[PDB]
Amino acid sequence: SLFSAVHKIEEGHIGVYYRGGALLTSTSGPGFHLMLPFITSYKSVQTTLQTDEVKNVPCGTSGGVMIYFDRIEVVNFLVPNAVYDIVKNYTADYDKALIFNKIHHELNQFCSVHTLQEVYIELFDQIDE
Amino acid sequence: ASIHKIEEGHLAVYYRGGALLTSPSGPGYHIMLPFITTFRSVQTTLQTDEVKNV
Amino acid sequence: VLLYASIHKIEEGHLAVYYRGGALLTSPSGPGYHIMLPFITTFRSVQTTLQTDEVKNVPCGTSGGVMIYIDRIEVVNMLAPYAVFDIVRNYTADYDKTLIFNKIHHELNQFCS
Amino acid sequence: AHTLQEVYIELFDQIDENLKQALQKDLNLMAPGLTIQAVRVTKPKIPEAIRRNF
Ligand SMILES: *[C@@H]1O[C@H](CO)[C@@H](O)[C@H](O)[C@H]1NC(C)=O
Repeated sequence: SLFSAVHKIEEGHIGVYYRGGALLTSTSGPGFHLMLPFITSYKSVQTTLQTDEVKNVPCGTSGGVMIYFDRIEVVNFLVPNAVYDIVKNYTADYDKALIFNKIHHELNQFCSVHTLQEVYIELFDQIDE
Repeated sequence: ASIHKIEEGHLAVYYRGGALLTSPSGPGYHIMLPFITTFRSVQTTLQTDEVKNV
Repeated sequence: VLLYASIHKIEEGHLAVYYRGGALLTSPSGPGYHIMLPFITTFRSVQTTLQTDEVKNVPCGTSGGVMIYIDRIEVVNMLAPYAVFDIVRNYTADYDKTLIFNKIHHELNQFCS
Repeated sequence: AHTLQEVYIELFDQIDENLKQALQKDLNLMAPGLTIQAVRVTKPKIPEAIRRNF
């Protein structure tokens, strides 16, 4: 009954509501909030700085040798006003389809132009940028 | 039970006896004919998929 | 009991930040006894005095291509009391993991490459 | 049209672009409306004998 209506949003998140699969154009900030009892589903998307990583990323150097980055972490944040558009276009898991599904391709494209030494030592500080 | 609650980011196309009705339907709750009509939703947003060992 | 549920103590050098339904109430409390609504509101005390923490076995790839592992890197820090509200509003309470000790390894690696 | 070196190293950054260009060129006239936002490819697996030499 009213148990489902209430829901905590947590600080630093924004809640997006689905009306049986359709995204309402109303978003709720942190704090106590109330929605419809059973025909609306809320999910909170983080709008503060957050981090996530991908492990064992291959990288083929210009010399034909393959080197595997153990871990590549990306720290990102989403402005609160664009949350509605972001979730509408790419759902609540936008990060996987926007960043971490192409990290490996970007790394391989960068590596293909640089040699093993060039990536391992010389321009290591430039890989991040 | 006929209600189908089309998803967000998809668009639904119906089939009345294996025929494409000219009327689509956007996200949200919708009502179709009880049994003669069957719906299916195709994703109109960004969609990823791959082929392996090419 | 209401008293047992609500009464809480804030240690010296710590600033308390409360949460009602996930929101951040704009009213931090200093050390000493304090009253908060028993059930809905929950407190967490962030240390503002000098604090220490450490990271282990940080790798380092020297310019010669050889790997050297630094066993222990300790950082001691502190934040002014007035900044507790903002530093908790962003980065949550556990600001250290995402502000210092996640970047330690990468900064050291960049320096020592 | 390309050799092992060109595909494996030199033109890797162009494999995906060429694939996307070809597919979109076909679809433009076959099935208007569909668009290929992006394409990705992993590095090819070259033979073991050629791998040792590298
Ligand atoms: C479907 O085929 C017709 C007939 O060739 C063509 O005019 C039309 O553009 C095509 N549309 C799509 C979406 O494939």
